[PDB]
Amino acid sequence: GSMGDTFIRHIALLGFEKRFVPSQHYVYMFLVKWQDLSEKVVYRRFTEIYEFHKTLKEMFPIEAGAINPENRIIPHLPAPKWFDGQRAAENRQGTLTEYCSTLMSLPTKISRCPHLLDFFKVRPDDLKLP
Repeated sequence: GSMGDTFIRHIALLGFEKRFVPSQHYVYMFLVKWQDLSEKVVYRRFTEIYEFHKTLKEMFPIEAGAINPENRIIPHLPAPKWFDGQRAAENRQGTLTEYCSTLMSLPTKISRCPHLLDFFKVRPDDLKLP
């Protein structure tokens, strides 16, 4: 075999972004730092981060059961539309803010390794847009 997927150094978030398609929703401009591929840029959305996380919990119920109570610091909470106002703002601005720090922390380094890599190397908005 040979290397052809590799691994991650870390994540650094840049800020905002404007994705008016394929539906109306602003998104966040994220910087992924690879230890081989070097600097790489990717665009990320709310429902996508939720779908990721949800998929982790679906495929891995342990990562959402054995890692849920003991590690009761995983970013949960609904989407920013239940309290449409400053508490909708501070939902996404806290949930993402925590998921970046937490996706980095998770002890699921065996479960989440290919997931994170597939969070970034797949990015259907960076180079696999609608």
